[PDB]
Order: sequence, then structure tokens, then C-alpha cells
Amino acid sequence: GGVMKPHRYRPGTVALREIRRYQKSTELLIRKLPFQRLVREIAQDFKTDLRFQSSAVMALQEASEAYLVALFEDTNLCAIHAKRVTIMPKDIQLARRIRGE
Amino acid sequence: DDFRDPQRWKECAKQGKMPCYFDLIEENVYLTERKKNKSHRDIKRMQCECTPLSKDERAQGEIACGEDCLNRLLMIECSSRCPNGDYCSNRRFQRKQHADVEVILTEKKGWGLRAAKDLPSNTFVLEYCGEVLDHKEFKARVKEYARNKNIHYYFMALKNDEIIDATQKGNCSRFMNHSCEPNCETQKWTVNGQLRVGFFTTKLVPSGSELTFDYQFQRYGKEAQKCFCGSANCRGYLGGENRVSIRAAGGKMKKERSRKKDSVDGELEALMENGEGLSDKNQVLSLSRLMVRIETLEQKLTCLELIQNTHSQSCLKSFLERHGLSLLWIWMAELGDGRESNQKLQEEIIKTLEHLPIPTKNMLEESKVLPIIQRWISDLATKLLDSWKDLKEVYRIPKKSQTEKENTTTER
Amino acid sequence: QGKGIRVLGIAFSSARDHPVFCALVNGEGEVTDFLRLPHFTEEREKKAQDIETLKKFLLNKKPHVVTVAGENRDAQMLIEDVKRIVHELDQGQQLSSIGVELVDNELAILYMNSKKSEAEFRDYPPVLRQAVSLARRIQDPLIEFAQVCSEDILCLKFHPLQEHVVKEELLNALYCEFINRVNEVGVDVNRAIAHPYSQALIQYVCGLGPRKGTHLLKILKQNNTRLESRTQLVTMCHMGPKVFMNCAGFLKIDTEVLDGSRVHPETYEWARKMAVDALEYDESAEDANPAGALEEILENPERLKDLDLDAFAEELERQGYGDKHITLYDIRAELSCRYKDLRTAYRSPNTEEIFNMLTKETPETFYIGKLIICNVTGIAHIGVKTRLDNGVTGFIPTKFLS
Repeated sequence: GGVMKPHRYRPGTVALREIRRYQKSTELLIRKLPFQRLVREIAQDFKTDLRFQSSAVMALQEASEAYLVALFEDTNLCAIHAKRVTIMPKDIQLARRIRGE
Repeated sequence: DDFRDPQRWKECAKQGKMPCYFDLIEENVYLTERKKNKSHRDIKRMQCECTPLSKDERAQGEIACGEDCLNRLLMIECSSRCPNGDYCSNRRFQRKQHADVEVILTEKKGWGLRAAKDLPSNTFVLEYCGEVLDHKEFKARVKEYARNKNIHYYFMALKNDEIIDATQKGNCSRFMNHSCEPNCETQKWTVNGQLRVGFFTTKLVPSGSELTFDYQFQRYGKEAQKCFCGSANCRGYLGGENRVSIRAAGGKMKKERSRKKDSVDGELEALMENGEGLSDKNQVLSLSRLMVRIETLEQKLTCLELIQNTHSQSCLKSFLERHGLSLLWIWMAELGDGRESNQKLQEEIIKTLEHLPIPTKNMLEESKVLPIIQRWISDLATKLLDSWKDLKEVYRIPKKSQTEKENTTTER
Repeated sequence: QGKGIRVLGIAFSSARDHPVFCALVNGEGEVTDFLRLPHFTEEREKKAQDIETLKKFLLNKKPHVVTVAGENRDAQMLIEDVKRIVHELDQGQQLSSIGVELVDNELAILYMNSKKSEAEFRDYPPVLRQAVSLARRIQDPLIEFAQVCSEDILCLKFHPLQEHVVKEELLNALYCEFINRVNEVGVDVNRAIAHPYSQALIQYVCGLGPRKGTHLLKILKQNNTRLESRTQLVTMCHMGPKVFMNCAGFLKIDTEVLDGSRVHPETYEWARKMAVDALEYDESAEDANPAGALEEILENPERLKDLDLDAFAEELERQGYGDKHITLYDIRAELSCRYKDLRTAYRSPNTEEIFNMLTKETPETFYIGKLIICNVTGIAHIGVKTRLDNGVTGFIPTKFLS
């Protein structure tokens, strides 16, 4: 006599569920303190001993998330044109090349 | 044959013709439900994208929210805010649209179900309903119930920490059997934010054919069970051959980030569940690893009790080979700091040393147990030393031979 | 709940519209309270006054059981009616039905008019005295026997043939039987310290004579010494060494661990060792400190195979100067259960037994052929059912009259 588990989701089902879940909402997806530390570190290379505004970091985060979302939106079209489901770095590079980056 | 009536009747246990010995159940119930969920913060509503007409039915009329809906494809039923309103067909767990079922006897393996009429694929049959357990109660109630000598265990793991019991209260889905040729299956649908388990068909089942679903194989104690279907390759056994633990059967709790103690306690209890000490060298190795991590007096006492109850000379020898004497020496040295509360642990350690098949005094000298015991309850230690040396004693009351115990039992 | 049970000794005098005493004494050798029931089924046709009186009496207190006496058919019917009312109305305790066990009016009648009864109740009627006696006899016969003069034993006749033989032999045999029963059941030291009902039970002890018991009781009352342990009379200078040795197996105390049992001081060390071996616990001057082998073994049989008869006998022979082959079982029993009672169980009255106890006229007395007078007072259908000389329902069938 044992405890039987019902079943396993078919792969991709929960993936699409997450796609809807994160396309419905409007929030910040990136870890804020690590993002802040990263910005400080890369800003140390241009002027020592700087200081930041909270909104000045929030705007950077918004712009970065929008840029990455657009990049992936184009890359997904590239991958589909390649008749693939999985997304590849060659797809990313093609997207940037055609976009002009 | 089902005949659901509220009056309790004269059928003992088999529930084939009289269903009113136990109680039935509606949508399941909870015990420790708190408001920590994704219910109404981001899954407030997940509305499908449909532009219907809904004014032309029965003539050029397409059924609403068919297999092109965004929610049906992702295994979500719609809410009451659907643009179709009361014409949407996704809400099958709420309108209780079920299939025609009946429970009679088919094989001596047990009771089950057979299809009444024709039933197509991807058709809902029944919802699995029961009582929702929680983290602590499962591993206690299961060992409380294993000693009741029951054949059927109605336990189904919803998540890694949730197990639903369908024993005290159960719907008509509790009789469905196991086979290696499944025609129905189980799906994890999300309704009203809560996860529910349903039963779907896969093929065109003829009228009067079996409707079973495949078990994700699992075993829980030392014994094994076998299936009696034998379609074309049937794996022979419910649960397969491989053994898994109490936690793996239930899904091991998402540990509250307290302490380490709970892992040691859970492994100690899994060792103790057999009740007859250590049975194999893998159990011996697990005990040896646990002892290094055990810090509490109760855990040490439980380990000593398990060693004393281990009758296997091979297991005792393996425990000795795995530095058991040094692990005991660690606790004995810790005992040295003179706090009164350690007398019982001292006595149990002495008893465990007596029970262990120590071959030579050199082994105790190497393990450094001998000086601690010589320093050491004092008469228990003196008896241990007398057993380790030879002859005289702190007189011992010799314990009657097993033969004489049996004879004195039979003479009453 | 509570020590013992509340026996409600109900000794009715007549049950014919007369006060029958019904006293609810506690289970601790004492009477809690009492009452009277003058109303009875008195009134030629009154089937409700008696029931109301019984209900009021039951509601007045909370007895644990009923002990109703009996003298004739009327007494038996009254007892049956009282029991039926109590059961129907749950009058046994006010929250459940309590079964009134019948008690033959044999010992309670004697005890009511005894010295103990007069001392306990002086301004109380004989109905109350008899009820107290019946409650005492249905709660602790050993206490009642030990608290009587033994004259008091001589009051009860053992058999007609005893009269012809010398009564001295009968008295000596009765005294010996009482002494043996007292030794077997043990004597409670604290029971005879403050409770008069359980006092004066040191007259039938093995080695503790009446004079010795009286001296010990007087010393206890004066010095205020309690039953500290089996060595109380050896430590306080109250009993001699020979007396202590002879009566060690009969003296029991409330509390050492083996004080209230058959274990004597000589066998105390052996019992402690045996319990330690049986429980597999540590041995360290185990008289009071080590509580495992003592308390757990007393609570239940922990390990019996550990204690070997041969080993115990060898140990006794080597050290002790005596074989314990026969005393080993006694020592183990004393260790496992203290103050074991040697009395029998509660004997419910039987048909013949009940007739003998209440009517007091068994068929053995009446023989075939002898002339027996039949008082024909009434006839049910054809024959004449009346009363006999000895209170027996003498029914003359149609055969007797033709």
C-alpha cells in the first residue's frame, strides 16, 4: 500500500501558462538590488565617487526591460522563421544584425 | 447498482450494492488554509479572447469556447466574467457535468467501473475529491493507519507538500483500478485559482468496456503488491519493484526555513518505522551518517534503541565496521561534562555496548570507549567491564532461556 | 471518581408505609448521609407515593450503588420496585442508571446493633444502624470482621452440630481462619490511624497479637506516628525484633516502596535486585532512588524472563543463608503488586441464595412427608396461593384441592 501521485504536466503547457501570466501583468522582472549593484559597478569606470537618484535607476531598469523584451520579441520571430521552437544565439545575432546593432 | 441513499444499511465493507457505510463528499475541504496564495493578486481574472455571436444556436451554431479557446488549451476553466457568460462550456467543474458511471464487480482483484454507453476521447468523467492533509499529519497518520491492516490506501499527492485522503469521505472515483493499458488519465486543471484533479478519456471507449487510469507507480512500506490485469506487458506489480521513502511517497515537505533537526528526525523515524531495528547495511550506513548529525538527547536515545532492537548480527558487525564505536565514543565524551540529565543516555549507551558484538578489547581501546567506561550507572558500567573481561559480577539475574519462556507461556 | 464507591445501604423495616432507613455511606469505610422513606405501597392503594419518595431520596444524594435488604415477599417486591424506579429514572447517581445489588439482611442486621454501630450512631434509629451495617458489609467485609469482638463471631451459628461439640474448638478455628485471612489480605497501617471503620484490625495479624496491636495503636495515637514504612515499628521502638520479624509480612503502609506488601526487610534487598534485573535498569543502592525498576515494574510486568528462579535461589543460598525457590514467586508478586487482597469477589444473591438471605427458609429445612401448614390467603385462578409459616409463598395447586 502506497501513495500514488496523479500525473505530470505535458511539457510546454506550464510554459504557455507562464507566457500568459507574465503577459497579463505589468511589473519589474529583474532583481532590484543586483541591478543597482551592477549599475554602480559599471558606472565606477567613468567617474569615481558618484551618487544616484532612485528614479534615475528606476528609469534605467524600465528601459532595459523594454529593450530586452523587444529583442526577444524579434528573436522569437527569427526562430520561428528558422522552423525551430528552441531559441538560439544565432537567432539573437541575426536579430541584432538586421535591426542594425 | 449504485443506489445512493442516506440511510445506512447492512453491507459491511465492499460497497458494491450499498454505498452508505462511509460518507460521500462534494468538492474537497481544507484544514489549515491561509491567505498566502496567487489567488486574487495576479490570477484575479484570466479572461479568454473571444468575439462571439451567441444569437444563432441549433442552426449554423458553433459551440462556445471549443478547442480554440485560450484557456482550454492551457487547462484553465473560465470564470463568471466570460464574454459568453452562461453559455461557455469550459466551466465543467462548476456545472457538475459528469459522465454516466456504474460500479459492479468485474474481477477478483477488486471493485471498479465499466462504461455505460459510448464515450469519446478528451471527455471528462469524474473529479477526484477527498480530504486535504498538511505537512505534519501525513507522516503520523500513515504510520497510525498502517497498523490497522487495510488493503486500500486512498492517498494522492497534489503537490510536494499536499496529500489528499479519499478514505473517510469519497466520491464515485475511488473505485477505479490500475492497468498497464490505460484508456483514461488524470489532468491537473486550475479552477478559481485552486488546483483540482480530473479524469479524462483518451479514445473511443465502447459501451460496456473498462475505464481505468494509469498509476504513477509508488510503494511505501517493505511489502510489494501486484496487478491482475495482464493486458500485454503489465508490469506485474503496483508500485514496481523500487522502494521509496515516506517523504518521497508524499513529496518531502517544503522545509520551513528553520531546523536541520527535522531532517534527522525524519530519517530516524524512517529507520524506526520497521520497528525491528536495522534490517540491512544500507540502513546501517544511514544510521551511521545520522549519528554524526544528531545533537539532541531524544535522537541519541532513539538511535541507541534502534541499535539495541537490531537483532541482525551482520547489521551489528557492519555498524562496528563503520566506526560505530567511535560515534558512540563522541557522545560518551560529550557526556563527560557532568550534567545530571545524561544518566539515562549513559545507561542506554552501556546497554548498546553490551548488545554490540565487540570481538576484542583492542577494538574498545582503539575506539577509546574503554577508558570512558572505566571512568563511568556505575554498576551498569561495572557489568559492561565484567562482560568485556570475564568472570565475577555485580551479580546478574540470569534471564531464562527462550525455551523456558515458551514452555511457561504454554502452561497457562 | 473517588476512592471506592458510595454504597447506599437500604434496610427497610417493613415497606408497608413505615420508615425504612436508606443511608449512603462512602467507599472509605464511613457513612456519608442517610434518609427515611415512610411512604410505602400504609396506603392500601398508593402506587405513586413510594415512587415519589424513592425519586426524592435518589435526587437528595449521589450514591455509587444500592444495597437493598429483604425479609419476605413484600420486602423483595419493595426492593424490586425501588430498583426499577431507580433504573427507569436514572436515580443511581442522578446522571446514569445505577444497579441496586441485593444484600442479604444477615450481616448488616447484626452489625447495626453492635458496639461499632452504637458508637458511630447513638441518636439514630435501628433502620439507620442496619443500613450502615449493610453498607459496611457490602464495602469492606474484612474491616467489619476485624472491628468485632472474637462473642461477635460466636453470634453467627456455623451449623447445628457445633452446639453439641465443644465451642472452644469452633472459636479457635474461627480465630485461626480470621488470622489467616488477615495475613493473606494484609493490613493497612494508615487505614487504622484515623478512620474508625478501618480501625482495630491489628488483632488477627501473624505474630501481632491483640495486646500487641492495642499497644501499637495506642502508641500511634499518642506519638502521632504514621505508617512511614515497614520499619516504622522497628525504628520508633514500638515493636520488638521478634515481633517485627513475625509480623513483617502482615504489616502494610500507604507509602518504603516495598513497605505496603509482603516484602520484609530481610527480603527488601533481594526484591530490589530482582526488580533491577527484570527491568534491566541501573543498580545503585536501589531502595528509593532508582525509580525505573520499582515504579515501572509495579505499574506493569516489565520483564519476567530476566528473573530466573535458579539464579535467585543460588544467590539466596550463597548470600542470605536461605533458599528462595519458594519465596522467589512471593517476592516477585509483592514487587509487582503491593497490598494484594486475599478476599473473594462480590457475590450477587442467587435464587436459592436470595431466598435464604431474605425469606430465611430454604427448601432444605422442609422435607417431604412432614406436615407443613399452608396459610391459604388467596387464589389467583383456581388454586389457593397464600403464605406459609416461614414466609414462603405457599401456592396450593388445583391438585391439592381437587
